Amino acid sequence: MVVTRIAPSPTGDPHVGTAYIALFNYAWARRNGGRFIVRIEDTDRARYVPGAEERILAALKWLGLSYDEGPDVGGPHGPYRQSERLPLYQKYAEELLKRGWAYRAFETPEELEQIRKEKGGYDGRARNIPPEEAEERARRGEPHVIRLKVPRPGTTEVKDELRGVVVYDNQEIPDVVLLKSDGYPTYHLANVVDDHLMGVTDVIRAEEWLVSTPIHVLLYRAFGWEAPRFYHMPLLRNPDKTKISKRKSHTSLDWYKAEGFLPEALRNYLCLMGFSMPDGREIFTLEEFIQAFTWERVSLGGPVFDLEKLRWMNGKYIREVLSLEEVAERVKPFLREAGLSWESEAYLRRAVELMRPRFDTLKEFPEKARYLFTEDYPVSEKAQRKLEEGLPLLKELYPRLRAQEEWTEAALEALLRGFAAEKGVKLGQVAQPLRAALTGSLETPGLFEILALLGKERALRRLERALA
Ligand SMILES: Nc1ncnc2c1ncn2[C@@H]1O[C@H](COP(=O)(O)OP(=O)(O)OP(=O)(O)O)[C@@H](O)[C@H]1O
Ligand SMILES: N[C@@H](CCC(=O)O)C(=O)O
Ligand SMILES: [Mg+2]
Repeated sequence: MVVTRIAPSPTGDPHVGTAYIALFNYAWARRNGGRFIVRIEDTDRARYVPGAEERILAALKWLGLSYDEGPDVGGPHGPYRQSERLPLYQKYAEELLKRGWAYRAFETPEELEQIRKEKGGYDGRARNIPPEEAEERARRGEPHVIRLKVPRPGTTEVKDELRGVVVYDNQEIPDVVLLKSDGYPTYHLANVVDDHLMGVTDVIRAEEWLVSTPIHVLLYRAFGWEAPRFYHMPLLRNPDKTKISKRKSHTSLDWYKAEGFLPEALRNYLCLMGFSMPDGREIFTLEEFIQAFTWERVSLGGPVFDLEKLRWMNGKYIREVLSLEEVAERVKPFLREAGLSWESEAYLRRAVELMRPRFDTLKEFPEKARYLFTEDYPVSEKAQRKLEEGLPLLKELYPRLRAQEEWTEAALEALLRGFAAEKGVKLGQVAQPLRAALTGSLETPGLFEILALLGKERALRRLERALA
């Protein structure tokens, strides 16, 4: 049975990289009728932010993913937070000492810097301290760390299921710290101990972890454990091919959610980052992704995460995937956040229908259609000048509009058409100023559709205000 996992180290915001990796772990598990678990690697007591773990779990669920074991759902091999299993790492570190696969090192930071400048890294000199002396110094409270005792000289072979076998000269592998001086584990020790105890059979993670694998293979060998299958996914890249980073761009899943990106669209886009459908389709469901999933179609090149492409897909979901009713429901939270209400469901549905071809994110709806839900809408600098330019035309138009009994799109259109001819100007010279007066914008949907949507009286009210 296949068992995959995600092992996020929460820091602040839920990272899009976590969603990307989670997506493929979830797919590989489901495709094989296996299990997908969540382990929180929260031992970094400097980067701990209350609520960060919860935000990650919520984002995974928001994206439509689900997991089988974890901090909140529980499971047969918990605890699922590394902060709750600190004693395990220490006992396993002690086991390595007993096996001769690890040793205590007492160098101060000043000493390590000197050694690094002389040898290019730590040279394992502490391996020459008599074991019994190292234990006594430890018993006496001397500060130290426990390092992996890499076989010197030697070689370590590592197999990545997508890239193949890599033969490392052990001289490329340092005697990495496994247990820190404060008793906390390093990533290498905790990751191997927990993947083993949780029964992980398939490790799928970002390629930046690839070079850490030989260390993990040595640890599995040291404990006498069977190593799982390793799959390293390409890192998400910026247009310039550099690695996407939270310090350089928007990687927060909460930002995407707040910006009005649909979970189904973001999920669909992440699928396209490390995979392509046989037929080439770009729009598909999570179920279809799983059914068609195969490592044979996972590219190893750097996938470019293009925000503009994401917005395009989001827009395609808004007008071609979801129903009008679904969109109207989803824009509600954004309307309320913008301090806007809607007279009725029928009205809202109509507003969404008119704006649907004009917004790519749910957040843009309240921003571009504010004038449809409140009289307190902003008037752009460009719209104001256009209104001013056509004010005299509108003033002469006001009377005709007030007398207009048939307040429909076709009727109003005919009225402006005749008026424009009467004044010797093109229809647009009258339409633009009117649009500005009724919406405070020059970029809106059908002027005539907007003219009649609000009703005659309310429309005249705004024209009056612009003429006041
Ligand atoms: N470009 C990327 N593609 C895929 N996964 C990534 C990428 N960057 C980070 N990750 C993954 O996202 C998670 C969070 O990593 P991290 O908090 O270091 O964010 P970061 O963007 O790498 O920030 P930093 O530049 O400081 O390293 C980790 O699981 C990491 O492997
Ligand atoms: N906690 C590590 C886990 C890496 C792994 O998949 O082994 C990270 O932040 O992704
Ligand atoms: Mg990073």
